[PDB]
Amino acid sequence: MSAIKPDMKINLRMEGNVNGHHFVIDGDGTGKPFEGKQSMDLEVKEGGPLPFAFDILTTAFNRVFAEYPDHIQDYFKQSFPKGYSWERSLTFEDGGICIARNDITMEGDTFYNKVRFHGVNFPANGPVMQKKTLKWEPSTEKMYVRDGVLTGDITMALLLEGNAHYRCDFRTTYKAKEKGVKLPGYHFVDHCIEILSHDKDYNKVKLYEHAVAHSGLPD
Amino acid sequence: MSAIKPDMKINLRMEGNVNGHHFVIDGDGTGKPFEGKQSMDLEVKEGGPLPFAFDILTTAFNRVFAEYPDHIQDYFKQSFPKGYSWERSLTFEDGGICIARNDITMEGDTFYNKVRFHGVNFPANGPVMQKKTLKWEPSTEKMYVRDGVLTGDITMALLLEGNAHYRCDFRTTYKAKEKGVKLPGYHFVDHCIEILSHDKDYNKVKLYEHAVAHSGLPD
Amino acid sequence: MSAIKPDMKINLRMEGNVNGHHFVIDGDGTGKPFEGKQSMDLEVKEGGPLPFAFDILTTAFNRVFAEYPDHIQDYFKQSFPKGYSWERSLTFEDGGICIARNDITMEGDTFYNKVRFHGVNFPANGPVMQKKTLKWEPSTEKMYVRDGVLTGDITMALLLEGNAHYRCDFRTTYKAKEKGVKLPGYHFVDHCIEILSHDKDYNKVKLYEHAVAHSGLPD
Amino acid sequence: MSAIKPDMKINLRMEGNVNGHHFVIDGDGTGKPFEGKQSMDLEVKEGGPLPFAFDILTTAFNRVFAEYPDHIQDYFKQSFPKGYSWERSLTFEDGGICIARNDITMEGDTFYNKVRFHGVNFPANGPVMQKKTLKWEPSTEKMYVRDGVLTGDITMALLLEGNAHYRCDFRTTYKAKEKGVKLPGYHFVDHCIEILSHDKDYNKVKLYEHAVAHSGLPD
Repeated sequence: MSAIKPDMKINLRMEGNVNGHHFVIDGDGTGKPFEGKQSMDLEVKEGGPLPFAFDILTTAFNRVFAEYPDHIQDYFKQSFPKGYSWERSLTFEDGGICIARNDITMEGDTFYNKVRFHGVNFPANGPVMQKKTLKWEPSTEKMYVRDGVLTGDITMALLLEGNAHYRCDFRTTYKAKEKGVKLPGYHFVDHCIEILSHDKDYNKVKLYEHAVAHSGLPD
Repeated sequence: MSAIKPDMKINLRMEGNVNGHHFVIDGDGTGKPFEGKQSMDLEVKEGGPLPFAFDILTTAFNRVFAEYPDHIQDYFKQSFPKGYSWERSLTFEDGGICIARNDITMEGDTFYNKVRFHGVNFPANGPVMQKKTLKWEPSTEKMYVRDGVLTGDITMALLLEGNAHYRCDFRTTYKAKEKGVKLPGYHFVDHCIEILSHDKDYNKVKLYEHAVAHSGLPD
Repeated sequence: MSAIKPDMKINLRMEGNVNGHHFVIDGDGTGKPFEGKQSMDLEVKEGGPLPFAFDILTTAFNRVFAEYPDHIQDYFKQSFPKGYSWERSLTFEDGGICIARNDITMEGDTFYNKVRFHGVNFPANGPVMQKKTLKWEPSTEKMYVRDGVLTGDITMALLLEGNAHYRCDFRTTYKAKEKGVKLPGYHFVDHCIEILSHDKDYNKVKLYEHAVAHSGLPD
Repeated sequence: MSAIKPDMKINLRMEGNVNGHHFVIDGDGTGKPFEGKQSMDLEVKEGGPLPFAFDILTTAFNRVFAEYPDHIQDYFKQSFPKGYSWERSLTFEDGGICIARNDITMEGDTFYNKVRFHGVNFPANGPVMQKKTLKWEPSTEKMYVRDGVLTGDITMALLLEGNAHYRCDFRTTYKAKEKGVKLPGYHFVDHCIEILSHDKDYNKVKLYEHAVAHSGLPD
């Protein structure tokens, strides 16, 4: 390594607006980048209790925390100490659309995250505004280059009650602050994000993520 | 009318971020709500010169300015004095996605607009980041009710340098502040938006829009 | 006109498969191309009674029948005597997707139509498989050139029972058989298609369409 | 297993039309359902030489051939001896859209496949009509139930000459012929399909696929 330590701290601040509802959320966590694991304690500072499903926000709360094999270029760890930023569009199957971005920096053993999240057109009686989501199912992000920019497309899904699912398509564009960072070839990153615990109105949430990069079958 | 006068003034302020670029734009205009015509002078206050096509922002700079026939319920004019707000998603064909919102209020003979505009995933060499757009073509917005909310869907297109077109799909949701405003039936609203004048880097722009509601064929 | 007559006959045969159900439908009608009006009597020869809403098929049952103004190039009437063909994708909001095609020829005062229609992934309890549709709302097709081919994109909507709408996005590509047919500029074509009458299971249906091309506002 | 043997034979016949081009392709192959592996020799009977990229057709040439772990319900193997059928929509990022379906039956140790493939709106200068595809990248299909039907959504990509990728979204619906077959819970199926060899104009092609079901991270 050198720039990134086996054990890193995580500082985050999110501000956003969904369907006209404003909110500010603080995060404090720790993680093991080389093992692709991280945990974070979230505290809603303004706008709580959120009138929408907390789950839509969780992936906004850093691909640095992903276990990359030696045969696959790790664009994220190679982006530090300078850092990088990402933008994302979350297209839900019922018309709800969100965009999010995060500017990631590093100071010592801590990653700093300036996050913004905006969402519109969620149906009033949909699972998001009615808070009927249970969790995101694990996923496999497809990483590839588009017009010189590392891009990740994902078939995501939120589990609802009675074993039904609510689909969302993700497209994330990753850009290192520093020019010249070597781009990886087409690959994958498996993810599993989960809310380990939370209070009744999700004003306090403990989040966790495990991610591993790979080259898919047959390797 | 009653609450809305034949000649209204327009005050507007937009704050946004497209592809990581922050910006603030002020607007000052006038319009004839009953004739579906309005004009406005825009001035970039922060973030100038914008590194993207000014055209993506223009429709963000009020359906009250649309000529509604007596046989079609005018949800927008009926939303005042209290006012209304809208949310929109602009999905471009090359992956770029924007979401915008406008909270509209009225004090005297002036409409006030609190607008926000966010855009992500625009390709570096796409027409937006390369400023190769010329104008939005006229359009026809399809207005209908979805889950109790007035919704407008549009097949939009930007004429590009070179004579080709760049498609964008619009979905706007409109919500009156006052509960109980009668919802209209399925109808249409023709639009024509144009930048009348502008300086080199569009730090100063004069915008115009003409809109008329109708019931399509055969009527 | 010269090639196309004010009064034309229409012969058509459609073969298709929706959600695994095969069918063949024959049609005979008449229309006035220069007035953009046509009518046709349809009869299900094989596959009756259809297990899905007949409405999804109706637009598959010729833009020659559209009233074009002198200032807009009429790509369709100019395609005969040789004729033309079109392909179309109908993407419904619930995942249902259909593609269709029509190879159009002419002999004397009659247009012949070789139509094919295929639909997949319609939810078992959706409005299509449950036959809960009432009609297509009138529309405005946006005509433009894409990669050298005349294309028509449309925000279509099926009015459903219960005062709700079911959206479908249309993309039709039109290609003249003979080279040198001048391509028109960006324009619109208003449409209004309706099933005038039908028997209980829609084995026999009378269809009608009125269409007018135009330049949109302010012209 | 019982109904399905460790070694099975595959008999297939595809009939289709892409951008107006008709074709008939026969297939003969073998595979090991429990190992999730299969191979097949294809031969174009009518329509050769195909004017479009052969790669768009390959996934149309049976999830029975997928290694399913004991902890995940195998809807496919439990569908025999009666069999099952599937429908698929392939939405390419440039507007090209294809639908396909396969009715799969079994007699002895041989699977019989009645396949149909139709495609429309492929741009003349797109990679499909210009035959610039190299291969499909490996993928991970997300399996879940929508309206009582097993559904698979996939973020697919074709590697193109020149190192870039061309995206396509897959949605396949799977339906057992026999009522009752237990529906699985949300899961995944990794895929890797490759053309092992082919002659000049792809009139003869040797295809191969490897697939393995799994529960994602952390398991």
